[PDB]
Amino acid sequence: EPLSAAGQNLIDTATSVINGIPVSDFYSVASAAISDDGRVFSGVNVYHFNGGPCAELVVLGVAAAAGATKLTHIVAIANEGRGILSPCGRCRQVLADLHPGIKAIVIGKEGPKMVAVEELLPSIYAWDKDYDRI
Amino acid sequence: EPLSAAGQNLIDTATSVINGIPVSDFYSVASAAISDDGRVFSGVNVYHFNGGPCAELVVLGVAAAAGATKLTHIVAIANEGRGILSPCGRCRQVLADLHPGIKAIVIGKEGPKMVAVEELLPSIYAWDKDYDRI
Amino acid sequence: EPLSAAGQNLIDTATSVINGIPVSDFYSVASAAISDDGRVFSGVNVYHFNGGPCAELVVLGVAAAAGATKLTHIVAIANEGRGILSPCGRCRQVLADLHPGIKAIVIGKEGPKMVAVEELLPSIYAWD
Amino acid sequence: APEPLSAAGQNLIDTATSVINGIPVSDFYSVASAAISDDGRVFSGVNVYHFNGGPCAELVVLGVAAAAGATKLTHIVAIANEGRGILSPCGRCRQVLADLHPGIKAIVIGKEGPKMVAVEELLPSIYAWDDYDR
Ligand SMILES: [Cl-]
Ligand SMILES: [Zn+2]
Ligand SMILES: [Zn+2]
Ligand SMILES: [Zn+2]
Ligand SMILES: [Zn+2]
Repeated sequence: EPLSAAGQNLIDTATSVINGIPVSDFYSVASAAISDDGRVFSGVNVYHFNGGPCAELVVLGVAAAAGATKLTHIVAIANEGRGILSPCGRCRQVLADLHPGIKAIVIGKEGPKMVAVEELLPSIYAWDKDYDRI
Repeated sequence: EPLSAAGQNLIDTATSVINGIPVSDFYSVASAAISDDGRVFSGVNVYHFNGGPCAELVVLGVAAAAGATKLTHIVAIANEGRGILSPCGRCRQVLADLHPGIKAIVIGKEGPKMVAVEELLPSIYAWDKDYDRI
Repeated sequence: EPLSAAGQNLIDTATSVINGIPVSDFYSVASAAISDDGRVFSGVNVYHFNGGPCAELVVLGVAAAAGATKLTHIVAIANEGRGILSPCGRCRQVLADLHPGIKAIVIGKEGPKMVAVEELLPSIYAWD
Repeated sequence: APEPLSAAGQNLIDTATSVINGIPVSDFYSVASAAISDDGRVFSGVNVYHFNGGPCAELVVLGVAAAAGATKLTHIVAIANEGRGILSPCGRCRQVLADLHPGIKAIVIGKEGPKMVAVEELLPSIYAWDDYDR
């Protein structure tokens, strides 16, 4: 699926966010997501060896705090003009479990594409969220 | 150290945030922190078995996105009208490593107290942040 | 890739592990991996809200402790006869970053198949 | 009060030391851990450094112990590579240990030799993970 105007806006928002702060090894990626009501949420990562969140997960916390229950699209943007970063595996899993069908923006052959997170986890592990077990 | 006026405001802010969203197993705690220039940032947790961030780590990402490099105080508040939660061990580590000397607000004998995160990790492990190693 | 004799031996090992221990509130999956020296390492998950490791990550730590530099295959077997579990997304990332080309054993149409971890992360994010 | 290092404690230091010394110096695998169960078996492992929260050595040990059917761990230590010696558990490890192995004693440095400290004492104003439905 090709990048929409809304997707380009997410790229632009996340780029503005990461470029708005000093270059840091700890806070090096911004993410923005849009809700089904059209609100945009953004954040930056927190790098730490105990599993500090990616930018996408910070965005999930910001959206939750705003009561935006349904997120439809999300992108991650690297610092220093480095562009789109695909979601890492952890981000894919958390997004598939908590926001099924959310589309992540990634680099593609003819231009950026918008890919449902489940397609980013072929042969998926689907957490049964009703239980505190794997 | 007894709770300060700014500390009470962080409690009030986090309380307002968590009680402003539907009760959820997954988005169940809010956090608020203040910067050295008086800016207050908030967020909610994202529970997930792959290590979804606590509310405190969402706040760190929000604060970083705003360019607030120095955070001085932080609190976490439970849902359903329910009050202060001390930081978990992971939050203590991340806070100690990334925001040295930040005070966490916790329950105390005469009222809430504000404790330097390092005092919440006796016999501390200090990450040498210059390296991708423990 | 169809399941190999080595992959079946790995499934036997992981199944033996999870079926050999009691029920717990904190674990539910065993994993086993193969090294390019023919070594096999196993472990069970550690469930915790701060990101306790999956079984596969425990296995990586056991491999590392043994000085085992290259792992070629891995599988995760759930308790209660639930069978093979595909790696979760975090496991895929760690495996791709630390053990490029490792094959995860997953369930496909004709039974278990073995799939390079990179194929389990289309449009991959590579840690620099 | 902290207990002085026991013979079993020293055997864990020796185990972790032999483990970490027996492998190539690496930034990804830089710490070994060893723990002893009530049934007297010793379990060991090395950390897996990764930005998605790859486990510390202690967490690997918990998985090793569980796979072996050893449900009760009483003492644990972490030994760093390059003769760097005892590392105290990080904040995440303290939380996981307290929640999963209450009363386990961590071996940490002391002014008069190493001491063995109940992990709850390493988390003043402790956060306890509480849910019967899940
Ligand atoms: Cl984690
Ligand atoms: Zn990520
Ligand atoms: Zn926490
Ligand atoms: Zn996993
Ligand atoms: Zn640790």
